[PDB]
Amino acid sequence: SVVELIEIESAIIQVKMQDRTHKNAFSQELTDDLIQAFEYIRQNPKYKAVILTGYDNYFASGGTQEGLLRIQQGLTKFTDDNLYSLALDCEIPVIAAMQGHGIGGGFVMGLFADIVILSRESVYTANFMKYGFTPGMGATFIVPKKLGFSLAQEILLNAGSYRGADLEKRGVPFKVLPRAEVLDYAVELAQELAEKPRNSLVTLKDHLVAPLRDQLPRVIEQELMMAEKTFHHEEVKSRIKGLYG
Amino acid sequence: MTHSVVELIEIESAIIQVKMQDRTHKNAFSQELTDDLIQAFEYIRQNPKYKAVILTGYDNYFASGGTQEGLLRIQQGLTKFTDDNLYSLALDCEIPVIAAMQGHGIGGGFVMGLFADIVILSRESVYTANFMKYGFTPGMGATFIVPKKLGFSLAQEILLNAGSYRGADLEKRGVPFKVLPRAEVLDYAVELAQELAEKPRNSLVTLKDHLVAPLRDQLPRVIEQELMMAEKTFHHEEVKSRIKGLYG
Amino acid sequence: THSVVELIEIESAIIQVKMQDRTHKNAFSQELTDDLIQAFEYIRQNPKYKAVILTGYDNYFASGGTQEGLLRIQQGLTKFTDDNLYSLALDCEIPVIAAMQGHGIGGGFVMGLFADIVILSRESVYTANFMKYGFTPGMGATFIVPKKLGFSLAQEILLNAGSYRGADLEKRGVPFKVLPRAEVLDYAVELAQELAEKPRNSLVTLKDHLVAPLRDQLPRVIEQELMMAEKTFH
Ligand code: NA
Repeated sequence: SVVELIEIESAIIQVKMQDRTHKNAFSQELTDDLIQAFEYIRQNPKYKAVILTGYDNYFASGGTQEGLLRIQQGLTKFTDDNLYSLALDCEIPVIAAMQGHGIGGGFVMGLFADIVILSRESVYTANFMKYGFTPGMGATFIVPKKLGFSLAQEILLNAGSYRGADLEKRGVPFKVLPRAEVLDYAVELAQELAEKPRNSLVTLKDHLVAPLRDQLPRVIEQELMMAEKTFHHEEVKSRIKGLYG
Repeated sequence: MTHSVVELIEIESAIIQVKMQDRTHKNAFSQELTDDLIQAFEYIRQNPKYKAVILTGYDNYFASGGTQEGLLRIQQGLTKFTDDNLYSLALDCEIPVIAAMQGHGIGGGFVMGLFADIVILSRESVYTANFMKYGFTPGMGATFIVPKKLGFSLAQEILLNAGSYRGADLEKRGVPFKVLPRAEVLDYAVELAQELAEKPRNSLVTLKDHLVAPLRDQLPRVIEQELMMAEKTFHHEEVKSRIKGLYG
Repeated sequence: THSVVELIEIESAIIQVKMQDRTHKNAFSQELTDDLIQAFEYIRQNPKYKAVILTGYDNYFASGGTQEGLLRIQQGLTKFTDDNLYSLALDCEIPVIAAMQGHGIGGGFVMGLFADIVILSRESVYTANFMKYGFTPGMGATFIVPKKLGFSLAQEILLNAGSYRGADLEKRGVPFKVLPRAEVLDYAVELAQELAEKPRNSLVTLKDHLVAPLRDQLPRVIEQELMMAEKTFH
């Protein structure tokens, strides 16, 4: 296992991503272990709040270079095995404690969490367009939904990198803390969430995210239409070989 | 007004101030406050000379939300959130309403103020959509107006976790509302009312109709969905225990 | 044609549109109206560019309707009609960066709100000031202001038509980058460079998706704005 599962207190579960070899890029291993961790959480009605973090300086790094090339060649899609919507499909609140870097799909996956916390010193980017890819994995839905239309245009079109400190200065609604405090803060917030009845938490998450769960599939189809027009050029293959990490 | 817990003052010829002054209940929705507030907005409706309304509290309180008895009657299913439509007073008013939140804004109190066209917070005061502390899902259109005014994301946190925030905390979090020291909040709302009053009433009524038409339109359905939520969560014994145990 | 707009090619893939009607302080004269439309047409006919920087001169980004034009409306004489300048950045096929190095007033502020990336100057003044003149807002203000600045700050901006410095907006948490004036255009140039690193067809395809709901919904909002304007001459 490359994802460890740590109960905190009575009803909090910490899904810690730790594929150290790949810096939390979506290796086959990290993919399957995440699916399994969330299926385990789905099957176990004790938990009231999930905390999803990485290890050391990485939250989640996005597609592996091979994984991206497989996408370029059309062997796979960004939406496979639904990694992208794990936190949205989870029935209890999920806090994405992004204590390290969040890159590409790694950032987008965390953005479907109900609560996202950033580290001041780490890097965040929705970097699809750096390779020529129009954004995938619901990025064109969840980036404006969480960060607002205007910041999303810049983030998505330019694919630039931002320190959590830069995003805090642009007015993001996410709590931004020094790396060393992100998990501690997440844990406190998780304990406050765990004070509520599980039924009230699920009933309210259902209702708050109903528009998302309703609209997302149509936004995915739209990204799939964009992807049909942009993903499959030779230039995209060159950008992936030439500019990956 | 009738109960004398709302004070109406004409600040200038076109500016009307609705001061909530239920000292006994700290501007919690007592029967008296409920009655006086409706009578006050109905007076505003019947006198179409004003251009701006300033909604404010007294001292350190803006509005405290349901009384403890009031919350207990809701969980026994004797009454509802909507019921008198207090939540939607500022949205129904045809002229712009400034919620001058000089003091604390709790529960249905906070929410009612967020339905104003302009909201101003006090730095030293406390704001909370605290329904969930008691085990209740939010009512009073909280799940519509809080995302609408503060954005989706900060709404998830405010609503799910029911925390308390000083106006400075919200300010630090990036809200769009002006945040000022308590002692400046009413002065600033008056200066703002005076600027609004530089316009023809008819432009102001016409513009607000256009701007809030999606809210007047969408709100009824969200109220429905929140009632449905209330049916699954409001009526357990543990809500009664949290109300009796965690405050009025 | 009128020389009140200057086009500079920054690199092959970057075009700078510089508003330069010094007599009118970049207010919407006939010359600046024509020239801007002719500049957006030239850009449309030349698919070599990947990014557009729209900017002003000195302390002026764009000043909106002219004193004269507004006065003529206030007393119908006439035509409350729609010139469609406000959407040049929206209809432009490639990303537009509004580098508002100077003041952005009324329809000049709004025109730049329809750009994909907006940059403000701390020192400059910004206002959707339609209602100062007794008018409900036009040119899509009531759509693009909430969309770019959030429902709440838009209610304030459009109802009261107040003036805000860059600095005030930044303290209220706007998502636009805010810089001292002397740094606004250089920062636009760098961002335009980063954008030009992308294949053009990726820029266009994404932009089309991102702004579809704005191109789709805008005409109805314009109809509503013309309605409101009609109801005001009671
Ligand atoms: Na899940």
